[PDB]
Amino acid sequence: XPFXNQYVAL
Amino acid sequence: XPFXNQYVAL
Repeated sequence: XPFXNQYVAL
Repeated sequence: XPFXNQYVAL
């Protein structure tokens, strides 16, 4: 979702 | 990484 980065996103 | 979508990305 709106958390993480462009590599690991949730 | 280069898998998933813009919401759940690995």
